[PDB]
Amino acid sequence: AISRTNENDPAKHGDQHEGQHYNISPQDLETVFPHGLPPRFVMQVKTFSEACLMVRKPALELLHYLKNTSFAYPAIRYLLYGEKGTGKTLSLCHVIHFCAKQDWLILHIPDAHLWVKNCRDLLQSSYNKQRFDQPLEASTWLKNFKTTNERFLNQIKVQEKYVWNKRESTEKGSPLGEVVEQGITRVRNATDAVGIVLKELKRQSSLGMFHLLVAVDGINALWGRTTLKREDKSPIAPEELALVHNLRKMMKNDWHGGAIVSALSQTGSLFKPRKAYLPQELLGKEGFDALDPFIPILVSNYNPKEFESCIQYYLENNWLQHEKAPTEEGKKELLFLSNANPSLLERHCAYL
Amino acid sequence: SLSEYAFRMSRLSARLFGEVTRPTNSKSMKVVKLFSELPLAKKKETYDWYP
Amino acid sequence: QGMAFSKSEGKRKTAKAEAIVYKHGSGRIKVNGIDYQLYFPITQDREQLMFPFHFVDRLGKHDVTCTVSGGGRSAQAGAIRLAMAKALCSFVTEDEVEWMRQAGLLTTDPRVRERKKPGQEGARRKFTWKKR
Amino acid sequence: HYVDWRMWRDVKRRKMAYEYADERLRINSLRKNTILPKILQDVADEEIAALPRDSCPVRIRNRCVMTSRPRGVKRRWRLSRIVFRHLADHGQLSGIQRATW
Amino acid sequence: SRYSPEFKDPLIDKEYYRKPVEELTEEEKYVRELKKTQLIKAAPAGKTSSVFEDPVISKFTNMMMIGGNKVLARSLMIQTLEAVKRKQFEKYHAASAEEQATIERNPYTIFHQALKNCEPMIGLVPILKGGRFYQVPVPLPDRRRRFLAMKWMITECRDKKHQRTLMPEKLSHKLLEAFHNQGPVIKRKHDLHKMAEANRALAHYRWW
Amino acid sequence: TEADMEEYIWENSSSERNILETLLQMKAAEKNMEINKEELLGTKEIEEYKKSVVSLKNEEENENSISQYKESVKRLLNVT
Ligand SMILES: Nc1ncnc2c1ncn2[C@@H]1O[C@H](COP(=O)(O)OP(=O)(O)OP(=O)(O)O)[C@@H](O)[C@H]1O
Ligand SMILES: Nc1nc2c(ncn2[C@@H]2O[C@H](COP(=O)(O)OP(=O)(O)O)[C@@H](O)[C@H]2O)c(=O)[nH]1
Ligand SMILES: [Mg+2]
Ligand SMILES: [Mg+2]
Ligand SMILES: [Mg+2]
Repeated sequence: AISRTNENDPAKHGDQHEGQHYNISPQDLETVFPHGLPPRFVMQVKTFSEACLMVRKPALELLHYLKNTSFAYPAIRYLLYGEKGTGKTLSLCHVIHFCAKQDWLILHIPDAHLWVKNCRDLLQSSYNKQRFDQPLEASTWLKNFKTTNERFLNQIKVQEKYVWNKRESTEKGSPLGEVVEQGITRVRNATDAVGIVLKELKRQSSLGMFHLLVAVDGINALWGRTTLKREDKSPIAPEELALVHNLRKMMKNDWHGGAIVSALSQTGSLFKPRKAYLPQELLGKEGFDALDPFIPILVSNYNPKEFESCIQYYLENNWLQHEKAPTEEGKKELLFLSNANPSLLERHCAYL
Repeated sequence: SLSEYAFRMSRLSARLFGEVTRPTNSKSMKVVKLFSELPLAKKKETYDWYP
Repeated sequence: QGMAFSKSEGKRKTAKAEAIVYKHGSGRIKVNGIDYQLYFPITQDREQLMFPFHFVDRLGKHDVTCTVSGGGRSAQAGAIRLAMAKALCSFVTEDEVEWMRQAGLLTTDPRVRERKKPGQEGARRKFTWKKR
Repeated sequence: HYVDWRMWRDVKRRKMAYEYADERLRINSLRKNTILPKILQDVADEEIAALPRDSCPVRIRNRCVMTSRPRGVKRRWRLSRIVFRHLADHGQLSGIQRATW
Repeated sequence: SRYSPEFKDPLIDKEYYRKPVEELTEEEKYVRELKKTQLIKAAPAGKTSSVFEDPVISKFTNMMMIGGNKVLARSLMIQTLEAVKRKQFEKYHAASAEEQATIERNPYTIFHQALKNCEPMIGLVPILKGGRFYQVPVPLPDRRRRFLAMKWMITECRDKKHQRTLMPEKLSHKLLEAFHNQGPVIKRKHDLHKMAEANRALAHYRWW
Repeated sequence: TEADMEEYIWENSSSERNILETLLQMKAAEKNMEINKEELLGTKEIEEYKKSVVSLKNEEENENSISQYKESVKRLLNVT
């Protein structure tokens, strides 16, 4: 248990805990993280039968900022950036766990790249005829948004009347769960239900009803290009997608009562070179202008202490089965081949 | 896909450097290529091919 | 700044590398100004860069700034492996240099692409032969 | 005194094509654009078609200047492969050697 | 070969060079002094001094390679080793304490023992006698036994019976069966042994 | 237009517009009625922020320009 910490409350993590793995309970894993966790990290949780996250400085720095958030001031945009596989997604997840345990309302977009590529059913929106709806993507998110924020969905009550069809319409004063249920049940109305959820939460957080975290991973997708094409194969712009149009509005700092934490990702990005990782390189001019002013937070490769704790956590779980891996010579080869990159180390240790 | 400023600057540069000024499609641009080179029949390699 | 370093060259197929090996370092390799794991995403290529330093038990003890041009991904890793091994010979014992030479770490690989001949399909591949 | 009647026919074609090149270029330019009226472009189509057949440059053939061979000619020397090799193998072409590598 | 016959093969063993001089025999000492005067070939890009280097897995990877695509072949290999390890960890977690002792979780151990279980002890050579070809039982050299085990495993995984099953899934499943002395590849070995025993009376047809 | 400009000018840019709006909301949250454009945009902190943004927009983006931009924004937003 040299690599482990007994403090499992994300609100009590400090610099003494750097490098140590804290356990996320199975209940929190089902509730807080129905989505968002890296695909390969989810494999580890299944294989090890436990979810343990290393307390690192990027999350510690962002947790410190979120503990001192002035809820009166406009929401501050925090952008996690860093090279491929340094741990931007899992740093964001550690922060989502903190706010989730403090009864914040969580708006977790696990990967915004999925909304701008590989869409089978791109339907024209009824609310606005120049925009496109993404029924499958919207319904998928709504189901998970319901799971995370089931406690609050009854308390929050819509402040307008929303016309779904000629026959159906949500009335003022009903719980927001009804809007979420409509989108889930009727998938043709899912995109508009997402827009309404976003519209209501932004308005009602400023009124001081709840604290709202906007956690968007892969945020560079919002102001880039798309691989979605029209009937005539003309390229579609991200602004034309209604689902993206509504998320962009959440990114502006014209509301208060919460924070906006985002993470960049070149993985899954469109029309970006492999080694692009800096904010302006990935966001572009339009993306940088939308977020400016924002607080960049660097995520780097493991430091010597962090690297040793990761090897010890794998050794404690018996994941390293090669007889030379526990030795000092094996550890030096592990460090060189990964260069302490968390993602490269995990992938090489997966078959060793 | 050009701004008015960019379009008008390109038209000024084209006038300065002696290039086509009016908007011309690729088909009609062949007239420029035809009169900028010698016809193949007029080249010394062609008509003086044989001793 | 007074830091001791050695410089050597390495050639593999059409790739040509120039390596500067510093006597003391942390194990940082820069290839054309880029971190080696970013320059060589393929694992096999990074294993070739480890072989010279691992063979003499000096992983994490030197810094390397190398420049490589020409060839493909694997040839460039081979050219750098040779340039690094030759320059690293300045900071090891004579006996260790002989072990490096007997492990094939200091020989220029002469295997280069053979030319295609006329009347054949490839360098060796012949056209289909028809007895009748 | 040309190598054969075929070479002689190509000599006449190269001469006629040279004489008509300017007229053909001028008329062809009228046809190779979308600016001028189609009525005018149709009259130009007839005019270039009424010119003698041997003024058409596509009818010229690059024959070997020594033997009149219509194929296997190297354009830089205007010689057939057989004639070129005969001169090359005797060391009579400056700087041309057998290639080995 | 672009190497002259004088060039010798590189020896890549860290421990061999570090051996104390006193332990060296007189013949071993001569071999080391002679090598100092001999030309050596450049080490190939495959094998290195890494402690994780496994020659058998490297050979198996090359036999899987198609059209020189070693990256893809290596990707399939590491995915297979990971798949085997994950399956054994799941089996280990769901087993009782007594059963857990007998469950192997080292993928390399499973890979080596699965291939050893598929190695045929006897072979068949076609011998033409009196215009008739006879399958004659013959002893197989060690290299051929090991090569046949790998070829049978790869051929079985490439068979069209497996529908839209990715190679790492197919290979990991087959390796685990062979590790337990089951599956079609083990059956192929048994068929060869049974065919050779049936033709035992033809063994005299062999002249070596 | 600004797209035609080959040199980024911070004046009349989105950065100046966005930082001005953010600072005005911050003043309103404190219940301060000092909303003078000139004063807000004349502070030394704004000069550091202007310098950082211009470097990022006109020069090669690196880890040191991003860190300088971070510290300038943290001061203007009262994030410590
Ligand atoms: N805090 C951490 N605790 C445990 N493992 C971690 C941590 N950070 C990173 N890792 C390991 O590194 C891998 C990569 O992490 P993550 O997906 O967060 O990286 P990323 O920087 O977001 O990647 P990308 O650039 O591809 O989006 C994880 O799957 C995990 O194995
Ligand atoms: N079906 C439906 N969707 C609505 C209605 N009002 C809002 N929405 C959705 O919620 C989003 C946010 O609302 P609004 O701010 O009015 O959007 P805007 O008109 O695009 O600026 C819209 O883009 C729609 O997708 C409504 O009455 N019916
Ligand atoms: Mg990520
Ligand atoms: Mg071939
Ligand atoms: Mg012709």
